[PDB]
Amino acid sequence: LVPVYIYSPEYVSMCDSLAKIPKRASMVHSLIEAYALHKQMRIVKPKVASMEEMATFHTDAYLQHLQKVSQGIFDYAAAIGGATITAAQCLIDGMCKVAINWSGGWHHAKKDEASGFCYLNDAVLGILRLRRKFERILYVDLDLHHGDGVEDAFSFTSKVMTVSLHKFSPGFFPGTGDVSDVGLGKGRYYSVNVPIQDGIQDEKYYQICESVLKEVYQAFNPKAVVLQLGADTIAGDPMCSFNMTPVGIGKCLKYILQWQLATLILGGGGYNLANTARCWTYLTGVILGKTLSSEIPDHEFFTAYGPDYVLEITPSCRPDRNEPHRIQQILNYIKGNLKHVV
Ligand SMILES: N[C@H](Cc1ccc(Cl)cc1Cl)C(=O)N1Cc2ccccc2C1
Ligand SMILES: [K+]
Ligand SMILES: [K+]
Ligand SMILES: [Zn+2]
Repeated sequence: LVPVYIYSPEYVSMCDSLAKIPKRASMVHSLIEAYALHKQMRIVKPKVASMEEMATFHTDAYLQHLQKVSQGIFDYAAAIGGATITAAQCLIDGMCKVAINWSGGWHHAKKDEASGFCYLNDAVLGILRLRRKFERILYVDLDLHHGDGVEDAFSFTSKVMTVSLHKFSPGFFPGTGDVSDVGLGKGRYYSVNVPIQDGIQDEKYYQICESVLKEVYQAFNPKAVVLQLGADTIAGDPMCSFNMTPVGIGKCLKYILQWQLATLILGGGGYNLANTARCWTYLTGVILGKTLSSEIPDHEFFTAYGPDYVLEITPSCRPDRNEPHRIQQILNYIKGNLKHVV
């Protein structure tokens, strides 16, 4: 029951050519490899998503339209979606308790519309596969942006709960995800949104996070978990909003791991290439429970980590815009919503 690591050379080489994240996949992979972490996980080759497999969420019209424009993104969408289905497949066959796909987590993609640079929602696809064996699924999103695509996917049902800790502020994409957003139908109060401001740091973040995941856990009682960990909340990132480091995110990760539920792990945003590699390696270490060394081990992209070549990331000098009073308002409101969840 060792963690499954969704990798093949062809999967990495492909993701390598994605837009604003060039070669990121191989940076992540080879840095992980450079910490000998691969040697501790079951390597599983990602299987390409079939047409029907994607159409489990996206319309045939959009899926066909995606072929046309990518005349390409469609093969991108097909690879990544398949990778996440594959990881979710491994969890259901029970060959692992943890399955990793760092190239997944494209949370903005809608049923028949692309947005937020997401042309296929692999998170949704994986949540659907898991449903084959797991009754209730908890989707937890810690990316910098609201996970509206995954939220929409399931917003009407109570069998899948989404919880999203994101930056919520005017002008900021997607402009949704206030605490007042709780879903609809039988699935009302089964969407959870945690609006957060700029400059927030590891400690305050993990307190807010743990606080909510404890309530949601008792209230929902999941059999599976899907965790998007977009690195675009880490200090130094071009998004320039939160003030987080991997230590804080790993604390949220480790907390969740305690549950020992089947857990599909996904990546996400993160336009700071070396920082994003630093983060998911650290986290991949957290999953393995093996503390890594502060010194980046020489490997193909060693120079990308200069000048100091360490794994730890430093917070920038900026204000924490989150007032303790507003945070408790947000939480108490969330706590109100959870009185309805059973
Ligand atoms: N998380 C979103 C979408 C995303 C982008 C790149 C990668 Cl590698 C993964 C994901 Cl899942 C995001 O980072 N956005 C940045 C941005 C800037 C302006 C408007 C929308 C978005 C979405
Ligand atoms: K989020
Ligand atoms: K829901
Ligand atoms: Zn993002």
